[PDB]
Formats: sequence, C-alpha cells, structure tokens
Amino acid sequence: NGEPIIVPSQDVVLGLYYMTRDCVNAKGEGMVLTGPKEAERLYRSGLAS
Amino acid sequence: LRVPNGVSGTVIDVQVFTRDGVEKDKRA
Amino acid sequence: GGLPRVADLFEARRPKEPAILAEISGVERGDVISDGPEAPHDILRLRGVHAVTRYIVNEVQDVYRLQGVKINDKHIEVIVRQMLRKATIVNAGSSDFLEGEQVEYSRVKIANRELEANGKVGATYSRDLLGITKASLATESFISAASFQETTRVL
Amino acid sequence: VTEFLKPRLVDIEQVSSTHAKVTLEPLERGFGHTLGNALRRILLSSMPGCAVTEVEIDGVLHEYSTKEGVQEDILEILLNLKGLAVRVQGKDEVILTLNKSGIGPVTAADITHDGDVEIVKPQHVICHLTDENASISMRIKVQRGRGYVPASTRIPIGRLLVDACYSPVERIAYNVEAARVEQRTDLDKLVIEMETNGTIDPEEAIRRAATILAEQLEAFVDL
Amino acid sequence: TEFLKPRLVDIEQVSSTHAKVTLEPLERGFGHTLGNALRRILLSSMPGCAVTEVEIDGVLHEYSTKEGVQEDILEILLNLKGLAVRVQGKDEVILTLNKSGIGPVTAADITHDGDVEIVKPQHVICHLTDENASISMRIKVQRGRGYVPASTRPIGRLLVDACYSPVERIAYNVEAARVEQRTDLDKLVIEMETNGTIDPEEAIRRAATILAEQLEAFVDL
Amino acid sequence: TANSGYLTRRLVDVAQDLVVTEDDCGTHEGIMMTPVIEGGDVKEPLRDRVLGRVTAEDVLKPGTADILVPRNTLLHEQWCDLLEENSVDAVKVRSVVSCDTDFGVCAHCYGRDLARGHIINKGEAIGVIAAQSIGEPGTQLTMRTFHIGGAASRAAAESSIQVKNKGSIKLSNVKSVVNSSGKLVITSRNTELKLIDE
Amino acid sequence: MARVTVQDAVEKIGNRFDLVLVAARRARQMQVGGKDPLVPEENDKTTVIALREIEEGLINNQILDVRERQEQQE
Amino acid sequence: EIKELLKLGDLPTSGQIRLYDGRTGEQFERPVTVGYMYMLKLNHLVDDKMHARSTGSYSLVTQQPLGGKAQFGGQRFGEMEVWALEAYGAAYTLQEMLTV
Amino acid sequence: KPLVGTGMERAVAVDSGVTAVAKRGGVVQYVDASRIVIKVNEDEMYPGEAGIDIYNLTKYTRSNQNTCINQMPCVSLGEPVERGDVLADGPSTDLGELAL
Ligand SMILES: [Zn+2]
Repeated sequence: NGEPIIVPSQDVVLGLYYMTRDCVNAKGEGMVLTGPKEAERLYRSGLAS
Repeated sequence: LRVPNGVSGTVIDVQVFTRDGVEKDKRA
Repeated sequence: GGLPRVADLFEARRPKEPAILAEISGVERGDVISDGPEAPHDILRLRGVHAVTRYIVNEVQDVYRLQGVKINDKHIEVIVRQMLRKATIVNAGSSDFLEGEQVEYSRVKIANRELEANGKVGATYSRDLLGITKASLATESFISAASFQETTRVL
Repeated sequence: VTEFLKPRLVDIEQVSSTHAKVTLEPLERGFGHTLGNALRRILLSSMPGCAVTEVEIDGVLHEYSTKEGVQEDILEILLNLKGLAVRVQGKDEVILTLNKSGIGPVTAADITHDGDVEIVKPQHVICHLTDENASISMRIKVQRGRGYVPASTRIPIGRLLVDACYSPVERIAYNVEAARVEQRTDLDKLVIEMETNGTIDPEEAIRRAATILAEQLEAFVDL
Repeated sequence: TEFLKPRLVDIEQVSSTHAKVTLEPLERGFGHTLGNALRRILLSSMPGCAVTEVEIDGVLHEYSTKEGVQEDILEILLNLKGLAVRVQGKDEVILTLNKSGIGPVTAADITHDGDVEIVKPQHVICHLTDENASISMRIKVQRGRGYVPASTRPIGRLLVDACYSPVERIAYNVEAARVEQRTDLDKLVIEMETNGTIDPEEAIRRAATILAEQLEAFVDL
Repeated sequence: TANSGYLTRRLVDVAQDLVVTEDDCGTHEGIMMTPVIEGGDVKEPLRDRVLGRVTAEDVLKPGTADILVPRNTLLHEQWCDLLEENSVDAVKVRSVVSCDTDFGVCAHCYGRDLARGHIINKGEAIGVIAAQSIGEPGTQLTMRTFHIGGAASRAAAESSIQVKNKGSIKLSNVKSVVNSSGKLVITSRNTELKLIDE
Repeated sequence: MARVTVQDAVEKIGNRFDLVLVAARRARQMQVGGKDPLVPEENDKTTVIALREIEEGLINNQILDVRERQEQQE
Repeated sequence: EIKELLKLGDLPTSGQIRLYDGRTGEQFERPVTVGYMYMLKLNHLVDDKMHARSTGSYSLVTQQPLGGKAQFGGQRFGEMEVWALEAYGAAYTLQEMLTV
Repeated sequence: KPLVGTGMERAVAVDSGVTAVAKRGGVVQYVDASRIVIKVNEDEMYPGEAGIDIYNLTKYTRSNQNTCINQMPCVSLGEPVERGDVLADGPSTDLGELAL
C-alpha cells in the first residue's frame, strides 16, 4: 500500500509529542521571541519551560 | 590445533584410559 | 477465525447450499430465484469476469478489513486473473480443438486472431474458474507443477 | 601514569561568515561530554558583551498600544531592536537617538552616530513608514552585561524594557562520535557547531570561553 | 565586569574515607559547571594502586583447593582484589604473607615494609582451620588508572582483574552564601567517599590540573 | 502459523508467472470503483480507491458534455484532489483482469507500483509481490495473537439503527409487508438501507 | 550524496532496472581494462565513480556504444 | 503495607525520586521510578551464537556447504528469501547465490 | 539471595539434592574447602559406631549443559548442628535458599 514503512515509534514519539504538547501557566509563558534559536537557548539555559 | 575457535581457558582435569593388556606409557 | 474463509474463497470451494440463478433471460439474466449463498462459478458464467472479480475482491477485503490491515485491490485482482486461465470450447470452428475441452485461454486467443486474419471462422468458448491449487497444478510447464506438490501424478 | 591524549584542533569548517563547525579527535573516553558541556554552558550563559536593553518612543506609552503611520507592529519594532548588534569601546551605558521621516524601510544607517557605537549590520531593518508625512523619533538604551536577562524578571512612564541578549552567541551545539587510534576504540571525537550574531567570529568566542574557564581553574592547579 | 576566582576554603574529614571540600566564592552559573566536570574527572581519571598477580606455592590454577583453608582459591583472589594499599616512590612492589595455625589470615599478616602502607589491617583474606596447615603467598602491586581486565593484559601465576580507581562515590552540591555583600555568589561543597588511599586536596588539585591541561588545546591555532 | 504459511505458499506458486511485458495493450473496458462505507463511517474513501489507477472511460465531471480529465491518464495526488473538489461519485478504471496482452500484463493496466511512486516499469514481477502482500498479514496477525492476552474480541450486535446525519431515506432491493401497526416489515433477505443527503 | 541515494542517478536513465549500464560495462572496463575515470576519484572504490558519472551526465548507453564503435576502428 | 515499609525506612511513599543526568548534571524533568529488582542471565550467550563462514568443506551427494556451527557451515537461503529476491527483481544476486 | 521472594526457595533448595544436608545432629568438629567432619551428639550414635559423620563435597565438575557444579561450606568450627541443617551450598544456593 501507499503508506510508508519507516515510521518513528516507541521512544521517538514519546519524546516528540512531549516536545510538542502544551501546558497552562508554565515557566516563561507569554513571551515574544525572535525565532527557534532563541527558543532553544531559553530552554537549554533554563529561563523558560 | 585441537582447542577450538576463540574459546580459551585453563586445563583443570586430564583423564586417561588405555586398552587392557597394553602397558601405560609415560605420563599415564 | 477469518483466515479459513479466505482460504475457501481462493480455493473456490462449493457453498454446498448454492443459490439458484436464472440461466436464460425471458426474469432477466443473473437474477436471483431462491435466496442463499452465491457460488462464484454461477456468478462468473452468468455475469462475466468483472462481476466475479468484484465479488471475490469485496469478500476478501471484507474479511481483511475487520482486523484493520490494509491491502490494495490490484493484488487480489492479479490473483483472480491468475485463477481463471482455462476455457471450455463449445464450437470447434475451423481450429484443431475438438468439442468441449479445457484448454489455455491465450492459445485460443492467438488461434482466433490467426483464423480471423486468414478469413476463416473462429472458435467460441466459455471461461473456467479453478482453485489456486488446481490452477497451479494444471499449467503448461510440468517442472513447476512437480516442484509444487503431488510430484508423482504430475511426473 | 599521568598523561593523556591531545586532540590539537583537528579541523574548522566555515559554513558562512558567522556559522562554523569545529572537529577535535581523539579524546579520552568520557572527556568529550565534560569539555562540550562546560564550553556550552560558559558560552551560552556567562560571556560578556554590549546590547540594547530599553527603548523610549515619544509617540507611544504602552507595549500593546498602536501608532499610525508604521506598517510593522510595536512588538515587531521591539523584536527588531532586540536583534540589533552593537559594539561599544569605552562606555558602559549609551543613549542613541533614531529619527526618520518619509516612506520606505528604516534601517540601522538612520540612527544618529555616536563616538563609541559601531554597527556590524546597517542592513538590519527596524520598521516601515508607509505614511509619507508621519515621522518617528525614539531613544535607545545600550548597556554592557553578561548573559540573557529577560524583561519579565526585571519587571520612565514611556520606557519599554527589552529582553537583552548580551552574549554574542546565537546558537551553540555539540555532538560526540567514536574515534579510533590503532588498537583503541573507546576514544571520542568532539564536534562543535556554533553561530554568532556577527560581533565576533565563533573561533574568538571559543577562545574566550576556554580562557575564562582556565582563569577560573587557575587557583587550584599546582603548576 | 569582574570575575571572582574561587579558592579552596576548608577541608572536613568526617571519617577515614568520607570527606567534604568547600570552594568559595563562585559566580552564578559556575557552581554546576565546575561540579559536574570535577565529578566526571574524579570518578574516572584518579590514579591508584591495586593487585595484579598473586602466586601461592601449593596451587596451580584458580579452580583448585588447598588443605586447611576454608575458602576456595577463587574467593581468596576475590578478597585480595579489594585490598587497599599505598606506594610512595615505586611503580611495582612485591609483598609476602606467611601464616600458620588456626585463625583469620588478614591484611596485617603482610610483612611490614618501609614504603608500602596498608590502610585497613582488619580486612580479612582467608581463614585457617588446621594446626599443621600453613599458607604462604606473594602479591604484586602496580600503579595505574581505570579498569584493566586480566584478559586484556610460568605455571602457577594467577592473574586477577585490576581496579586501579581509588574513588567510590562523589556527590557535589551548590549552596547560597553571603561572602562580600553580593547575593549572586554561592559555594560548592563536594563529598568524596574513597577507600582511604588518596587525600582529598591532592585529588581535587589533580582533577583541576587534568582539566586545565585538556583545556590548553582549545586556544585555536 | 502453518495454515498461514500454506496459504502463502499456494498463492506464490499459483501466481509466480505474470510479469510486465508491454506498455499499452490499448483496451478500453474496466471495472467501476465506488466508495465503500460500513454503517456511517467511510472505511475507504474514493481517493485511495483509484489512487494510482489509470482512467478507462467517461471520467467527466458532473457537467453535461464537459470532461474534467482526459482518457488514459494516471491519477496523482493533485488529480485526486481535483476529483474530490468536484465530488465525483464513481469512476471506471481499467484493471489487470481485463487485459488483452499474452503471457503477461501491460504497464498501463496494472497502474502505479506502490513501492516507487510512479507508473510501473517493464520486467517487475507483479505476481510474487501480490502473493507476499496477501500472505504476510495472516501469519503476522496470527503470531501477534497472544499480545492482547487472549481476551475475546467480541463486539455486541446492534439491535437497532440510528442515522448519524440528516438526509433522505432510501431503500434498495426491498420486498416488504405492512402489519397492523403500519410499520414496514422487511420480507427480503438482502434488503439494504442507504442514507442520502439533500 | 551519491553514496547514500541513487535517485538522481536513475533520473537520467529513467529505468531503475537499467543498472546493467552502470555495472556490466563502465565499472568493468574501469576495474579490468585500462580505462581512466572521468570525475576525480576522491578515494572512492569503483562502482560509485560510475554512478557519479551517470548522475552528472557523462555516461549513458548511447555514449558508451558510440565510444565502443570508436575503438572498433583500428 | 509496601507504603508503610517505605515510610519506616525514610524513603518516599510514591517510590519515585529525582534523578540527575550523568553527562550534563541536569535534573530530569519528572520523578523517575527507581528500585531494586532481581535479574537473571539466561543461557543464550552471544559468545556461542556468533558464526561466520567463507570457504570450508562441502557435502557429498549434493556438493553444498554443510549446516551447523560445529561443522563450520554456511547459512540456508530458503524459498522465502528467493521469493524476496525475485520480488526486488534482483536477478544477478540470485544467480550468484544459486550457482557461484 | 533474592530480596523479594515467595518463601518456597528453601524447600526447592533442600529437596533439590545439590546441597549437603546433615543426616544427624552434633557439632562441627572439622571444616574445610572439600570435607566436613561432624561429631555426632551422644543420644544419636549407635552403640558400636564411632560417632562421626564425614561429608565429601563436589568441586568443579561439569554438568550436562557445560555449566559448573560447586559446593562451598557454610559453617565454621564448633557450630552446633541440628538434623536437616544445610551444611554446604551447591550451585545457585545461598545459606540453604534458591538464588538464581
Ligand atoms: Zn493492458
């Protein structure tokens, strides 16, 4: 069939939706950012959730 | 030549059996 | 619980309680007289290869859909085309085939094309439907049939 | 014994003016993670530099307010100012004035020049003036500092605070692979991919971080 | 824009193997940076001494037994693996043990030597159960770092796995402090748990030297 | 697992021979693909029913004397989106069984090979692929039986029928009688109910 | 690039099963014959040099047949 | 009873504690379930299952390599693998695995 | 030993026959890595018997699956011994319990 075979599973999805899922009133909510690089810097530095 | 492939260890026991009548030789 | 239904479908086993279909219109062709399971042979010989292909594909997909597995229809269509390869000739015509014989359909097609090319009369024939075991055991080549099963008979 | 392997900076590849990759091989097993993490933390959170921290526009008072004659939003103006890179030589705090009238884009070349201020990228866009008659006059505060200081943590009626990204580093990352000297497989290879905002080259930033860590460690080493 | 360089302010020894070392003052964000690197260096790169070869007069291999000793030869080697020793100025040294009569054959039975030092004389190697029975062993002690299996490295010489690392547990912590009326500063407290072979300050200085020597290469040229 | 393997082997040994041999036989007839639904939920929409199948005849849009797509063309994703936008009901596509080639099948009738993403080339063994595709799920799902823990996979039979969406009622091939209550009592074995929108 | 995927290599030919061009003639005449590779080797083993050649566009069935005809004459 | 026994030993009742990353020294975001569990080493060791052959001795009636690690024999390329190679259309690999 | 068990380990270990159980009570007169000698109590000895029990242990003999079978004494000199007490531990045993 047309569906692909190499599909991430198990741990990969576990990490992925945890990255993409949102929460209410986390640390750093309601902030404006320049781009994804600032988001990565803020996450790795611990200034934002 | 006789110890096989990669397995390697220490010789812990050696037994010998010879046919009856023939005298044992050397180590036996 | 469902795989034996697929095996029976691909083996073209008799329903043992067949439904009655009107052979000749006059009631129309292919109509139902008494309700019941419809044998694939009757569906074929009353409605052409397309109807039996639709029936087999729909039944197999119905069996496979409950489990949730997705299989494209063209594979089942290839298998169905593979089952029906033999034909029974009703009128000999100018060809060398005699009376009602089970012969390969392609040889009949080239024979008819050649006779039409030479300004003669062609042959008239009807399909057959065979199970995968019978179809595989009855082919042009004997090495494949011997290597399949029943080596003694084929050899 | 008390001796270890020395990688000696195997290679550096420059993707662009401010993007680079650095590869070192080989390393003692497990030293790659220590070096990479220490360098990453130091580069990301402790390097000092100068950046914009606050702004003042006479026309506006509120961050969510509106001002006519400009296509870009106020938040967009704040973000564009936040992205601006500045070099200062001999002053801690600098006041800059930006005034512009006409129709078209507004870039860093329009900012009034000061003695100690240097702009790496005049091509940086600040806003767009779609109204010909309307004019914009604004004041910018530049300070020298260390690391990232969010505006929410810190908090002049018309002063709008700016998230100051003082550290020149834009993005830092590292990865560890397996290297092999003869008859040794457990060793390590360290690759560091870095990208700055144009104030200094990434190699100089790596050197500064290593120097800072060395000075921090200068007190305990016997030699 | 001034960096404060930390110093080792005091050393505490709760026991003969558990110690606490405090570094102060530290800038914000540097306590973890120093602590994690120090832990990863200390847990893997500290030097030490261990046992590599044990020779007993009356045995041929590990899978054998001697009359009078309760334990197997394998358990004797496994007990000798845990011996803690100190050597001053030699790379490899040879120790001799001789005992006769019923009793626990312990580390204190090793012949006293000028430079080799024993940390735990109460550590037990084996037991003797017969009056006429007697035991005599020779031990070889080397110096190194890391874990070196015997497989990686005369009939009657028994090779034993070597665990040179003298450090067993490291736990660091960062705490708030008030040093010079600056609330940004903090202090680093490191807890070390070893076998009693390496002194804490020497280990800390060795780790710092190792990290500085590794950092020397990051001056791009 | 033995029954599944036997079925797979029989399929492989019956359908080992046919391979692509020609590009275009030139025939016209084909089977009519229509969407399939099971009681209110479309299991297979029309998009994947003819995804990668070449059109046979009269695929014109529901506008008289105007053709949406020409004849003997392969349906891509954009073509399928075009069909969905105009909401075509059913389409006649040529299939493998109704092919005139000898000792094999031609490339166009088979359609797009699903592994590569374009039309099938010449010389690809279709039969072995089809046999393996039909044979794998049976044995795999047989082996994966103990994962669920042996719990019965029994769904309660539905006593009644409630329509999910509003629309006109439709009865197909029905023979019925009216009892005292006046409700239509079904007296045919194969009565079917189809829900049709306005 | 070329070592990972051969999609660009087969785009020039248009038939995946027509790898006989790459292997039976080009790689063989490189390996056994004295024929010199066109593109720089980059320390690559043979059969990846040829795939790179077809990917860029120097090698195809017509070109190899024409060259064979050229060495047919004396 | 398990919770009471944990509380007696001065350990968290929930059975999960905060863990720290070994490489970065950073706290894991959520508490992690850690404890003591009893593990066994089954008698299927990779030291014995590993095998490889290039060229050895062959059978008598059918000149094919023998089967088994003891005899230093090759692996079996059965019917299903041949079907897979045919499905790929690999005609030269099959011809070398059947003759050469 | 398994930290969490079912209490059925002792029965399996005792009834397996790998261990060396005490036939008669007494006091361990002599213990060694390959022998045990027990001085039987007064009321259990026969009128003409010497009154000693001698147990010989099995040291490093292969099993059917090429594993190792070994026995280690678990008593010291002068310990009292009752009937059925475990004198020595066989393979996968720890003080008369099954330890896998
Ligand atoms: Zn066709």
